[PDB]
Amino acid sequence: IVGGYTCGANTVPYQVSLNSGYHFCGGSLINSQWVVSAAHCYKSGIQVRLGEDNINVVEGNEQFISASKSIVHPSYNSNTLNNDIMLIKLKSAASLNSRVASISLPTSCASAGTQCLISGWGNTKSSGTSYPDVLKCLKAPILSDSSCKSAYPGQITSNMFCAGYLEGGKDSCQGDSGGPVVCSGKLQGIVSWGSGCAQKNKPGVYTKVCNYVSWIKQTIASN
Ligand SMILES: N=C(N)c1ccc(/N=N\Nc2ccc(C(=N)N)cc2)cc1
Ligand SMILES: [Ca+2]
Repeated sequence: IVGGYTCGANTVPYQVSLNSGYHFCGGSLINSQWVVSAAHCYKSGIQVRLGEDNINVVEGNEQFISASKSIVHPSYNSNTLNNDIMLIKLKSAASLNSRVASISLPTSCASAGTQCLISGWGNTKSSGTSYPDVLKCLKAPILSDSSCKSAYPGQITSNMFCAGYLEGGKDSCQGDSGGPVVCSGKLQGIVSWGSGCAQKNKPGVYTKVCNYVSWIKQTIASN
């Protein structure tokens, strides 16, 4: 997260870190045994780390649970990032508590202007690189689809939405991928892609979770 702030320990209790020996993506706990992340976060050997604040220090609220199954969206296209969503089932149910909590799926879609919380352990610099140890947060509005498609001509699909600030300075970034965009208590977005980070007129692009609620629910129910 570039231009964000320190969330505060466990203030984003659905935020998970995907760990393959190191944090490589965020995700969101959607129930005790399921995380949603970006399909582009797919890899083998995922350990889901819940209750994390400082990802480099065991602070006492963590649960580390191995993925038992990853399910990349059937239509995920890695070239375009269309359908950049993946479900990860945990080998065992997370113990739910104030610091490890699921985030509600939308029952529809959010609108341009809705303020969302985007969070992650991604890069905090727009030029160069600095990785935070503690979870960073960003309040950002959903941008109109038109501004989104204007910022990224030919690349924005109906499964993507932009959020953030056309002026630059405030954005998600590498390392935030797969993590949540939560608007009005619902996971509306997954950190998906962008051009650089926090650059003028290059807002974050997020997987439009509301398009996937049927698939998420059906997939979870069947798995
Ligand atoms: N500007 C954003 N909102 C945003 C920008 C980039 C982003 N990147 N995610 N992942 C990502 C993963 C790997 C590389 C790499 N091969 N070096 C670069 C980026 C995730 C979000
Ligand atoms: Ca920790």
